[PDB]
Amino acid sequence: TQPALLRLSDHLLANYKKGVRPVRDWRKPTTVSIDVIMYAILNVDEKNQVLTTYIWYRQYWTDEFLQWTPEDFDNVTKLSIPTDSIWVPDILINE
Amino acid sequence: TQPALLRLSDHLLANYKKGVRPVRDWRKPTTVSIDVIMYAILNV
Amino acid sequence: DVQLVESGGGLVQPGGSLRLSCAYSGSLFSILRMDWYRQAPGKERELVAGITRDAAGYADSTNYADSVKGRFTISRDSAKNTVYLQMNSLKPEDTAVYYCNADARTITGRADYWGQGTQVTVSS
Ligand SMILES: *[C@@H]1O[C@H](CO)[C@@H](O[C@@H]2O[C@H](CO)[C@@H](O)[C@H](O)[C@H]2NC(C)=O)[C@H](O)[C@H]1NC(C)=O
Ligand SMILES: [Cl-]
Ligand SMILES: [Cl-]
Repeated sequence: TQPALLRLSDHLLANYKKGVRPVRDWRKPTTVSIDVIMYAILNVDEKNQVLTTYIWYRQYWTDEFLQWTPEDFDNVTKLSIPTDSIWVPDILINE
Repeated sequence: TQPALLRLSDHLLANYKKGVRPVRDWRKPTTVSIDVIMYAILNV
Repeated sequence: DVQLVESGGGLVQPGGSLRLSCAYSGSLFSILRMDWYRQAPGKERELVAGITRDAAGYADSTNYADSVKGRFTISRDSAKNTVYLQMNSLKPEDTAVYYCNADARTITGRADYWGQGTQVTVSS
């Protein structure tokens, strides 16, 4: 048909359960490549011994369920979809 | 079939009502073992 | 894995002009640097032109070899996903196979990618 990329949006997210980790083989681990950029050191607290900073953070991973072929989708490469509509890693900071 | 663990996640959470306490016998209490680690005393 | 496709190569008389196009494609990639290379029969690989964004994150910065210093001009179109090489006053010594080398970063990591290259023959 011809609604274009909207089709894609359906096709991927139709039965997609965002609770299960996106791997066809459960034994296969999902690798998250991360990136940290220091924007500013906001404040150091010498008394309470606590540092407050601002970071630009980048997360890259592989969603094995959200894969498709560019063809028969009008040669679409990438698609912008809501963050909270897909599985997301729970990476945090210990400090 | 072969969607793997995706099946499991469904099978468990299909009719799972998160409001009722998870016990087959209502007389049976749910025991919660807890653990506490002190990371920092922020302020007194 | 980003794929590169060269095009525009052909036969031209000396002193003429020819425009080469290199089209990149893939899934998730970031072209950090794009170089043009040429290889004459028997001769080594020669660096022709390159392009990379400046320290200021707006205007680009080109890099030319002493050979093609004045004749060649490398440009790009992010919208058309294609990097161009404008060859003016072609010499018979400029005759070679022109590849394009893209230093791109993917989910796998930072790596170099090469195209199939196009034949550029300058003869009378
Ligand atoms: C999607 O991309 C493919 C490849 O980039 C296009 O197919 C090319 O263009 C025409 C086909 O209409 C042919 O002359 C070329 O030889 C094809 N090349 C290859 C490598 O297949 C296709 O047309 C594009 N489709 C849309 C809708 O954009
Ligand atoms: Cl697989
Ligand atoms: Cl029981």
